[PDB]
Amino acid sequence: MLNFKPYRVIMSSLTPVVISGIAPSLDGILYEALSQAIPSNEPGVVLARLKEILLFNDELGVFHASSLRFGITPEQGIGATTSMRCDYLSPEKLSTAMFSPRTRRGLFTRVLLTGGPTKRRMTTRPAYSAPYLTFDFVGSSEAVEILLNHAHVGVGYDYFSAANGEFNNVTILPLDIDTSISNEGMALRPVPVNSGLNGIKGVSPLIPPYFVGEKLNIVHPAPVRTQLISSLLRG
Amino acid sequence: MNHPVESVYSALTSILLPYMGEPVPVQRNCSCCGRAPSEFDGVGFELVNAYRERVVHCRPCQTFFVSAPELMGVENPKKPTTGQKFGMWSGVGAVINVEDNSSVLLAPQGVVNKLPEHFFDHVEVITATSGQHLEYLFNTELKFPLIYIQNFGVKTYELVRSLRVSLSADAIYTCADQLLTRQNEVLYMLDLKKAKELHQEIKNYSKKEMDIFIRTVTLLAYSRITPEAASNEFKKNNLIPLLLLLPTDPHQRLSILHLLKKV
Amino acid sequence: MRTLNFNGKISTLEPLTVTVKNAVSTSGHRLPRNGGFNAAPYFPGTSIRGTLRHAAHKVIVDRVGLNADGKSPFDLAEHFMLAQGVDINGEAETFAPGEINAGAELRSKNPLISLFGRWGLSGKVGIGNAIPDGDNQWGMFGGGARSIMFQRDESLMEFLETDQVDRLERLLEEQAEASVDISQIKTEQDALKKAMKSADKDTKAELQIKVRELDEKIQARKDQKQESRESIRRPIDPYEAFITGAELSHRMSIKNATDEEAGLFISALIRFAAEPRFGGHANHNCGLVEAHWTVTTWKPGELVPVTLGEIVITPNGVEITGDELFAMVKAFNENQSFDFT
Amino acid sequence: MRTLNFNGKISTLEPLTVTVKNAVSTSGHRLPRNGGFNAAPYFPGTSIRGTLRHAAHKVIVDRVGLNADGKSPFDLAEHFMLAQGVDINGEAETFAPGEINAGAELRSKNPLISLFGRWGLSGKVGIGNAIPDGDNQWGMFGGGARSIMF
Amino acid sequence: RMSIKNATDEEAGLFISALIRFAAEPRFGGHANHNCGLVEAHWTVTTWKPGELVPVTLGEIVITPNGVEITGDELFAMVKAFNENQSFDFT
DNA sequence: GGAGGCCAAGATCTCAAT
Ligand SMILES: [Zn+2]
Repeated sequence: MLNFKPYRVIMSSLTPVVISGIAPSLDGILYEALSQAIPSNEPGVVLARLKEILLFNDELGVFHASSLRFGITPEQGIGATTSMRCDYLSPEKLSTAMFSPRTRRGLFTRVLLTGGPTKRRMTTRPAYSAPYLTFDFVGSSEAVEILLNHAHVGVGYDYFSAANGEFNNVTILPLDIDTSISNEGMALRPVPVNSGLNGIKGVSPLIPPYFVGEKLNIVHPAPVRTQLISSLLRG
Repeated sequence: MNHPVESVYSALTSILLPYMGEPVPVQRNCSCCGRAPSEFDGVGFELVNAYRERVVHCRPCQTFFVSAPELMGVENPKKPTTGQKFGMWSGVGAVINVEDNSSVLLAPQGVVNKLPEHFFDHVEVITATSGQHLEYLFNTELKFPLIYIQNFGVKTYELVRSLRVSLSADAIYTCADQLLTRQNEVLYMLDLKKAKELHQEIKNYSKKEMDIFIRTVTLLAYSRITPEAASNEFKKNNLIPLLLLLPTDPHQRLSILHLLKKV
Repeated sequence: MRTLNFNGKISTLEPLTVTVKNAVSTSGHRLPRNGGFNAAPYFPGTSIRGTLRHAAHKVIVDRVGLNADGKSPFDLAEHFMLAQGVDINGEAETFAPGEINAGAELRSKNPLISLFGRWGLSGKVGIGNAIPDGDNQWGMFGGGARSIMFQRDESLMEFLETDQVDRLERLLEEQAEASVDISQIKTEQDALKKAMKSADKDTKAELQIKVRELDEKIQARKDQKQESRESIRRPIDPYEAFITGAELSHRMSIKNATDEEAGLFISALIRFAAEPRFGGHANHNCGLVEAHWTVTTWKPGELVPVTLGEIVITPNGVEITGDELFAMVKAFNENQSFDFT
Repeated sequence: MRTLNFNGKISTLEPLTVTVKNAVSTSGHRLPRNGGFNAAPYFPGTSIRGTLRHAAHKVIVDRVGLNADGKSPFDLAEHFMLAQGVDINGEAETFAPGEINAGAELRSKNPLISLFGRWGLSGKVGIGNAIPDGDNQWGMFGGGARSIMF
Repeated sequence: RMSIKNATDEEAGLFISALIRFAAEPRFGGHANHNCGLVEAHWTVTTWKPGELVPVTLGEIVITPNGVEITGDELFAMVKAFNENQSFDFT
């Protein structure tokens, strides 16, 4: 509840972005930032505060916060990369100063690393590398600036652990038309299927956190969309 | 019941039902598939893997761990009495027709040689390596819904959790022994219809032009050439109509290119 | 219950390097990049997170101590729970997926699992990448070339006996012969590679077949060698690393940090300073860093940062500024309820 | 079991040069640079590490003893392992990953291979590069020209 | 900068003896035909016990053309520990 | 005498390069 104007936020991508099937939405990032600012994890409290900085569309039940859209320059375009996470079992970890291994004949039973419950996990995920990341929203520019600059939030999946989707140089520039939910009849964010918007069909919650709550039949845009950075700055 | 593993069992791996043995009443989930006991009717198999873990398996999930050397050959001569298992078949695929309840094994030449005569009466076997799966999917008139297992692999538990039914040529889910999370579902989806459309429209261009297009899209997808250079190349060789057929996702582009270069 | 944001810099006293599978091509070794070869590299936050998790694990091991017999009181299962976060015996609590604030008791008893999570319990510690500030702060370090210790220093030959000198001569001759033969095989393989692109679709198979067979001929040729399977004299490939004195921006956070969990984190950073190195190639003393973090929090009820203090890690010592940080460290040190088993 | 940090300076009495394969070009001989073509040079830590490793090897050779003929008990393989860190016979005690306290006995009995290590055994000694303090502390030396003596 | 990670007395003594023997011919690099490579170096040895806030200086090693100077009883103790340990098998 | 533990075996092949 405030004077909310439509803004476009452009951030410089520093790390490849991992997309969990559905493109990350800006309201998700702001929800995480507010869950860190408000020392509370209750969805009710965070949503109650999030509505003070993001416009909430009662009719659709979704925040005026667009999904991720990669901004490509002529110098660099959308690329394909993998997010590599591994177990590094150093000689310190495999030492008797840390744990007491089971002993047979006095020898220490070695950790079976090729497989089993104790295997080196070579977990790899697809990631996308583009020069810029762009979101559209309607809300307080000051609060969103502060949250994006100071909170521990990234764009994508598991920024807390892997630091995927690290960004900096958050630029917010005002828009003329609200392009946060719809644009020429195509949904720009997960919206209810009955909204009449076109897009890829899927099952997901409508408000953050998107891993919690009943999953309704939604319509969302393509997970990987690219726009030229020159055309994004036009506003 | 209404689980992808049941369809695989019925179509393909019910052949070794006689060798499974009788179930035991169990009180915990199937660690292999994770589904609730309410779809087991209370019966399951108690198994100990080489890691010495007590795992409960339903009938469909147990067929991946059953050794029937007289039916499935033997994979390692050093262990004469242990037959080839669906749970240890690296490099072997299968296209499963759910409605017709029939399956088609895609095994390489070595595995086919290891297979006894009695096997071929129960399961239709196609001689095709891992790289030749795409040829079989492309050329064959597929019947949907289907389950396409790309690689049975050794990690059964992750294969079983990753099984998904392909409802149309738009989204064929390639199922492997890698766990199918939502973050990596782009790698395990094949847009066969769009690949076939691109292959149909790739015939209007020269072989040199086709190779230029493939190399430019592959380099651009790996951030090896600047978009300006790629666009100049595409304009020069008149490949813009082809570029509009590719998905924006670089990983989908790479999957489609990998399909085109194989067919 | 508050969020502690660590904003600061990391200065490299020595080159800083890391090997990642997808960034290391066959053409050479490269740092992770968010794009092509012209993009600026970064030091992964996963490596920093792993180093700091190991430091916290060492803090816990030191705190708990050793049993009367001198053996560590952690078995393999607890060791992997604390170190990697996996549960190898299936004895871990499986919280219901619906709730978010789960494991409150476990988070209260085990600060390390609360900071750095386990499978099924999200961790409160977020550790970001180390993004460089400049534009030419990375270079191809390492390199060098392994030599033969007896062809460089002639005084070493006086130590060898006649049979050993003969063995050395045989070794050198075999190395030269194998080098020439393998060079010929590689030349033929490259000739195949150049015409591979011009080859027809049908020919795409057997050319790869001959390349494969050439590869096992190289392997068999190296197997034929008797004195040594590997050529002693060889160029060492350089590794890419951040230059000495590179300034890298680092961001770290603890979400809903109790005084005990934040105290464990500060203690881990204190213990990390004894050997403050990230990455690998430690044989060239790579990875050694000095960092200063400005610990800050959020003002309650409004979106205004509040500075609580500052942590400075230098080769000359660790400087913790701010009464709040000392309160956190003391709270961790005084707690008598933790059970990491 | 302590960590020792040797922080100090190397003062140069005669010009200090080194030929690194990836640093020299067709244009001319250049020192390895601290990142980039226009940055300050450095002396590689690899050269210092190799020199000190061979010095330690000779310490060990002298300490073990030399017979009346001036020959060391070590065969060729021991010399290569202690100085180059390379094994030629293939008898090096390879430690399969997962071994608890992998190098314990080897490190306790062989301080040289504990300090400097080999493939599969992390060495405890890390010897870093040498960085100049000021600017223009490098230059082109050597030069000259060979001439007919007659 | 040089460091030894988790150095016992014997291994530190071997390293210090390597530095002492290095001082006889303190030559780095190549082009020795022009006597290139002579150096003189001084290192300040410090140790840092994990869990503490400051390191403690053990001594200093000074390599000069006029000799080798080693200060601090700890470095002498390291050298004596190496030179008096007879359980080393280098084969 | 399971019971711990190790070791060898199992299909065919992966193009991106300032
Ligand atoms: Zn099951």
